Amino acid sequence: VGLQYHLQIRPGDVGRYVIMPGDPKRCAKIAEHFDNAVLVADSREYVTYTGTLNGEKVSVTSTGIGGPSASIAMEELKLCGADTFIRVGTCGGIELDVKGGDIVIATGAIRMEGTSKEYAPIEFPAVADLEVTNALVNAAKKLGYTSHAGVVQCKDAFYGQHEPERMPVSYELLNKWEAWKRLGTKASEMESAALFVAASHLGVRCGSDFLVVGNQERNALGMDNPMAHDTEAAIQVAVEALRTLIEND
Amino acid sequence: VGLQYHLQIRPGDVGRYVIMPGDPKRCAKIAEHFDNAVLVADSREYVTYTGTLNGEKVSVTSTGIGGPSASIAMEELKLCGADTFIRVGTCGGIELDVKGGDIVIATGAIRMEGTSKEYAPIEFPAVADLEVTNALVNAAKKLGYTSHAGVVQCKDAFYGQHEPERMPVSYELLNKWEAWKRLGTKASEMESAALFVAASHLGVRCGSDFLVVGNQERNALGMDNPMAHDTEAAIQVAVEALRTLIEND
Amino acid sequence: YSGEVGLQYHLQIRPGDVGRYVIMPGDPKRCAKIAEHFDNAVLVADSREYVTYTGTLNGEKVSVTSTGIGGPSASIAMEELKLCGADTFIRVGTCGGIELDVKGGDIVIATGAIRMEGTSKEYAPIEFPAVADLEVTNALVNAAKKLGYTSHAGVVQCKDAFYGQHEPERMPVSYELLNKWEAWKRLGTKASEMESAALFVAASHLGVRCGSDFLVVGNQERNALGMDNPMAHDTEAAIQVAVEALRTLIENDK
Amino acid sequence: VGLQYHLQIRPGDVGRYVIMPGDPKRCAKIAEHFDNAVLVADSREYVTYTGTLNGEKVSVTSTGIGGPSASIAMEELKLCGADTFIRVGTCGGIELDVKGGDIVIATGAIRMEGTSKEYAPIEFPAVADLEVTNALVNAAKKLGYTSHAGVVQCKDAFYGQHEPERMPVSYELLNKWEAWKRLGTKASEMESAALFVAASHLGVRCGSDFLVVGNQERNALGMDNPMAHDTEAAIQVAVEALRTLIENDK
Amino acid sequence: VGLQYHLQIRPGDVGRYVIMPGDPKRCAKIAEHFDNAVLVADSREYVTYTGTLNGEKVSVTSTGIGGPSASIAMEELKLCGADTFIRVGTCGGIELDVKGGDIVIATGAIRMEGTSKEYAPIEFPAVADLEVTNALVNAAKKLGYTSHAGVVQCKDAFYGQHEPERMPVSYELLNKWEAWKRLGTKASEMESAALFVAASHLGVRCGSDFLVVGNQERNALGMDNPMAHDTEAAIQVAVEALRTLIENDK
Amino acid sequence: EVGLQYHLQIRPGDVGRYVIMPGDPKRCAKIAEHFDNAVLVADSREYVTYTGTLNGEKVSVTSTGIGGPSASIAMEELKLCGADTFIRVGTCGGIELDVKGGDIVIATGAIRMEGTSKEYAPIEFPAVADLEVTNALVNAAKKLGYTSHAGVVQCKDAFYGQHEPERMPVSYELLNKWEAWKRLGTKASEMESAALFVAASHLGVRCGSDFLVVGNQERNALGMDNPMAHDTEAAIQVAVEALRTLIENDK
Ligand SMILES: O=P(O)(O)O[C@H]1O[C@H](CO)[C@@H](O)[C@H]1O
Ligand SMILES: O=P(O)(O)O[C@H]1O[C@H](CO)[C@@H](O)[C@H]1O
Ligand SMILES: O=P(O)(O)O[C@H]1O[C@H](CO)[C@@H](O)[C@H]1O
Ligand SMILES: O=P(O)(O)O[C@H]1O[C@H](CO)[C@@H](O)[C@H]1O
Ligand SMILES: O=P(O)(O)O[C@H]1O[C@H](CO)[C@@H](O)[C@H]1O
Ligand SMILES: O=P(O)(O)O[C@H]1O[C@H](CO)[C@@H](O)[C@H]1O
Ligand SMILES: O=c1cc[nH]c(=O)[nH]1
Ligand SMILES: O=c1cc[nH]c(=O)[nH]1
Ligand SMILES: O=c1cc[nH]c(=O)[nH]1
Ligand SMILES: O=c1cc[nH]c(=O)[nH]1
Ligand SMILES: O=c1cc[nH]c(=O)[nH]1
Ligand SMILES: O=c1cc[nH]c(=O)[nH]1
Repeated sequence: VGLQYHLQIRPGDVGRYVIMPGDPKRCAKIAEHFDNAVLVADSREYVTYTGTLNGEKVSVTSTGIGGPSASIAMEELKLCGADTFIRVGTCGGIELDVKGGDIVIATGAIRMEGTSKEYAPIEFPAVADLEVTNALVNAAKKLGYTSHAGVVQCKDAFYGQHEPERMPVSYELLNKWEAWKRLGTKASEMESAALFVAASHLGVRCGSDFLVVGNQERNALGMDNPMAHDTEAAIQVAVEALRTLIEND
Repeated sequence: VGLQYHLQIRPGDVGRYVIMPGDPKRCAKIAEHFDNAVLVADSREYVTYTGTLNGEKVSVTSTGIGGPSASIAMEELKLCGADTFIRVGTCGGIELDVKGGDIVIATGAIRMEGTSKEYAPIEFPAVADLEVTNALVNAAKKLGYTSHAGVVQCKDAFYGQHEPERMPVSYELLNKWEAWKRLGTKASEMESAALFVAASHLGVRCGSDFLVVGNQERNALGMDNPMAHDTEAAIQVAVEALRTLIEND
Repeated sequence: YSGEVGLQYHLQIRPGDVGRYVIMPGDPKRCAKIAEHFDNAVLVADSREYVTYTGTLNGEKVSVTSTGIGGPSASIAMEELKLCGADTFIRVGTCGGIELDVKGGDIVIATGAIRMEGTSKEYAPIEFPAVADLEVTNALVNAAKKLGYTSHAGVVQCKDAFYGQHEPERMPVSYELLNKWEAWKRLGTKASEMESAALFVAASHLGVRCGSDFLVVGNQERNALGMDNPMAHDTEAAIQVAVEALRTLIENDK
Repeated sequence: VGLQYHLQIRPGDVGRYVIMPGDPKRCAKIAEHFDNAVLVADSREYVTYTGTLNGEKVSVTSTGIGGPSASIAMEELKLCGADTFIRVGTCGGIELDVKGGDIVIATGAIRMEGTSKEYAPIEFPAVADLEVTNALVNAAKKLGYTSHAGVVQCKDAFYGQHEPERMPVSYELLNKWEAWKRLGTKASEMESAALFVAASHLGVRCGSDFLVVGNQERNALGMDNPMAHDTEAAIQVAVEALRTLIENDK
Repeated sequence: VGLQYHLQIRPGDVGRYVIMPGDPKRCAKIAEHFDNAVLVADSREYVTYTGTLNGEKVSVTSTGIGGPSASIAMEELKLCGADTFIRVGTCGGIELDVKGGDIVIATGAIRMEGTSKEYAPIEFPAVADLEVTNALVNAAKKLGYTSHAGVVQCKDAFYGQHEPERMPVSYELLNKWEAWKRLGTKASEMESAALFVAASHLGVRCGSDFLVVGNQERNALGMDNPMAHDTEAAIQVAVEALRTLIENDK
Repeated sequence: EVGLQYHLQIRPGDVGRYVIMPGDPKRCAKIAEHFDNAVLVADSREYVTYTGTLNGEKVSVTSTGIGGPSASIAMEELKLCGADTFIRVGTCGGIELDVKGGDIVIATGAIRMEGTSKEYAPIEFPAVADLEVTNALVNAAKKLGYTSHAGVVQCKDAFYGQHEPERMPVSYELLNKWEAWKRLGTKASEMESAALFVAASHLGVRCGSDFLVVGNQERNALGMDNPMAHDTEAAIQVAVEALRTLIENDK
């Protein structure tokens, strides 16, 4: 294995454990939670920092928006030695109890996107690794953060989530959205389906937690809908979960 | 709510916790693990016994083979007050490490069947309830049984699994089978996809464990292929998991 | 899996246990009732949801084996019966009327089935029609006429989710179920049941003859319009039609 | 109802019973089997002759190749009063027993085409009317022609049937072809799926019989593969079937 | 390569450039635009005329209605040496600016039909050849005809376009129709999707222009809806485009 | 009214009606050098935006990142801010054997083997490039003297599905479809045009695309000379020249 084309990393540049935010600008924020983390690469939408946690090498690499760029990151990180991943992002609540400021931990994801379909037949479930999921749930409890563990909807079109009525395929998006609501779906985001399915194929462990920035369903009902933007809580949960996974390994 | 057409049960007949084997003949065997279990109903392929565990009312109801009959059981049990379900069945191993005699615990299921598609869009994941899954995993470790926690393939055609080459759609079955193998799938069975998706819709908790009867992949490679038919171990794991869920209620 | 040559894993039958002609109800409890129509029938196997009785009709060996609810269990029955020598099958069940002329008490004979289920898709590409054998269908139609029972020969809708038929509005995929239901109504569909699609398609692949008749238990569409909707539960009439059809097929095969 | 745009026919121009060949040039041939048939219209690929059989008004209208043109014919004939249709065409054998010269009677059809999908969800079976099918089977028996009653494969791409290996989607066509063989499919043609499904929606009776022109599967195995082109036999069976259907309606 | 089964043509009978109308009766009208056109064949719904344009051999062959019959025509013409095709038909407008009498030039087509799916995976775009499309656009401008260059919707069920509400799959047809409207679709017809995709596989150039016969969407909104039937303009544009292509190919 | 865009962090007035869109945010500065007095407008997430002028007209360059999901977001937000003419400038892997490293590919349409476009339009709708933009690109390539190939390009969501399909659980599907693309005259493989073309059809804007061929796996499989390329200057020059004539034609 040599220099990776998209991420510009080589074997030895990253740890076995990696946190993956969508926004490259969030990597520095996350790296602050690691020990002696330095920037290893900044290529395209991929910023990578590597430091340590409990003395073990760990990294944080952005994926950009969408399963296409996210799967490229997992593939190249895996080739360089990574085997445990935790996506840390933002999401829009669906379930009425999921409010801005809360944390969502994905147990699985709705594969309404194309990247996963180029990895596995659609019938295969996008499911998060059990160990990573439990580590996240336990971390949130220990830190005292309100959390929701459940399925999250993934999609390829961000504007299909907030303006489905305008789309040529509005009927499809609207019908499926009601379906997600009737299935107990917690929130909506964009990268977990691709990461979970790719992880199943690559044989690595992957989980995800998110900061709920708001809830459109609560808004439509006129219910109080506080907005949030600071991902610190979600980051703290992911880092504590990593410490747990590292020690258990 | 009154008398259920298919199961012939009514509110009060069953507990909130129900174990669900596929074979009606297995209900009596499972009922022996409960305290003072009595036969409640014997309608069609649905045999139901209700007793107590740790003083809480519990039941066991057969689903028959297939998502169609299994979904009916969950629907009617739910209408009568059931809200926590654990399927206990048999399966065929895929992953080479999954041998006859071992126990498999489904974290999710491949929706290669039609029942779940009449409940949810195919993109939705058939995922087991986190609490039930952890209860099963812990029970298996406590009892010292070799277990495998992962995704199981569900299907509608049993003979499509064992005689794919002869089917008109052999090409599709064989292609998908290789796909399941490359996705770390643990074993193959038939009811979890329907039960998991139906559960997501109904708002109830559902999990599954199975006795591995054999492994066709090991057989195809000329490897050891011990056969097993006694589901006592899978049943013990399910009963202990139920006890845990009852305690943590 | 069965540990013995010829022993069928699920049905627990062996070559010699069943005749070439088999009636297939969904409910295992209905087998005894059907067996009474044969001469000297005896139970040969009772495994899982599969109860099998064998006797004779006009001196020819015949059987009745339950399939349980759904294409998954029904396909297993046909596969294992076929391996034991069966080659002519007639499903006898219950169905819910769709066409407004299909009333409770009437008999429906399936000429084909709507493949809105997954079992048939694991046998054949969805484009292939789930169509009943011509000889069996004609035998059923002629038997109902001879016996004087009002019948309707046409397409039946098959499905995997019973509760999707009666509670579609509640389903996450309600939009799909409701839209397709309107399509079935506009295509002259007679009634709704669950096993014929799987049985007809498997039969086409296995090279055996299969047909189906059903007792109409009611009609939801007539009920929705406020039209008289008499309910029914006794499958005796449907059974009589099936047994008479078997007599016809047995004699014609000679 | 007035003048139909594509067929250029109006109520009264056609009978309740119509035979439908694919080739417009085959209409004159079929018309000879009726009594005092006259040319009614010649529009696009649609030629229509109307005459009588047993004193009842009957017609023959070509459909052209494919479900798109055939469905237009059924829709417009239906609007003008037609309610019983029998397609008479040619087909290529699949089943090894189906040889050139033989007649095939479609009990149903494989919907591997797009026209039917714009009428009904793909799960709906393309199934021929019981009465018409029995009439055809009884006619073939009475006339003494070797016939095969079973499912036929329909398709939209003729060259996908004969040159599948060359197609970009060769893998799909070849795989499905093997599936049709393993399902007992009798032969391959192109219009029945569209006509059967449309008939189910329109509430009319439709059936089909064909002249087997050859069998590629027999040719692939080096078996004797007689070639045929005279649709006379298939036509005689369809006309005899129309005759008994007419008598039964009386 | 010998006699083609369906079109009844053989190498040498047609030029490299072919105009393809849907109606066999329109071939004679189009042939008048060529120099010294001769009737080469009249088989089934396929009428073929061959003459010259600027001294170069060119032909006109009807396709009948639908992708199935049109694909057969392209396949057989191609085997006989044709490599540049221009479909000339009629269409119903969708885009509110597309009025009866106007000319529509297809830059691509919506594959809501089955023929193309037997040639290519549905994801592949039905796109017209750039050179042919530019020749058509420039020709329309030169001749002074109002034209619209864009995507056209293809379908297999003509009656699904005008009577969607009645169809068993009305919900699907209606939803998709609204989608086509929100994607700037110019008009609706039936053969371009099949021809464009088949052309991509066969390695030939294909384009299409149509006479707008009316606009149902304008009518639905109560807007002036002038209707037309004379394809003379659409034919002139295609013939002028052929002259351009012929000269540029030199 | 339209305000600050969440993802791109731009507002009405920040960008011109004409925008060039590379996939790599790092390629924006290089493209901007082709404009007059370009200045950085925003740098948010994978979206870097520069705005300057070309022949007096305001023009911009904004990166899309990899994939239709990020690309569609860029088009949506740029459109809201007033952009109506887009030209993607990227890199691609050749398929047709005549498409080799260094050449320029101009997409006339795209294979929708990705999910973003499906959340915009039914799959039957063609992903087709705007006629004016495509012609402008073709004319520019000829004028500048660069070898170019105008045709259909394959779009996908999984980069590693293109380069190691044999490994994938769905290898059978990827491999079969790849042969189909080869038999349909497909020129090259990339990732964002399908989403951009379809979104443009819906939004009512003009979109085209040109790419630098960086390699050709099919040529390599046959042992043919397979030179690698990475300098996008040529593809950029063609896009800028196309923008220039499009601007002139609109005036
Ligand atoms: O904030 P990140 O980590 O990018 O995640 C969320 O943000 C983007 C949508 O704004 C998508 O990536 C979504 O999943
Ligand atoms: O033994 P059970 O519980 O029936 O489970 C397995 O057994 C049957 C297949 O033999 C299917 O039900 C499968 O899921
Ligand atoms: O009464 P049977 O024979 O079971 O048939 C009908 O009854 C069941 C539904 O209640 C399904 O099997 C349906 O097809
Ligand atoms: O000869 P006809 O009646 O046209 O039928 C067959 O002939 C054509 C194919 O050559 C298709 O129409 C096919 O169904
Ligand atoms: O007039 P033509 O060329 O046949 O084209 C149109 O006419 C027919 C529909 O009336 C279809 O072929 C449609 O595409
Ligand atoms: O180099 P860009 O412009 O990103 O384009 C190509 O590069 C990436 C793949 O390496 C994808 O974006 C593909 O479309
Ligand atoms: O609503 C939201 C919020 C964050 N990310 C999303 O994808 N959707
Ligand atoms: O192989 C097997 C064994 C048990 N149950 C199944 O469904 N498959
Ligand atoms: O309504 C009914 C009645 C019997 N069986 C069914 O499947 N549905
Ligand atoms: O092989 C054949 C012969 C006639 N018609 C067809 O469609 N196929
Ligand atoms: O509306 C129309 C007019 C002509 N051709 C069509 O296909 N549709
Ligand atoms: O092979 C390649 C090269 C560049 N971009 C792609 O998407 N694929």
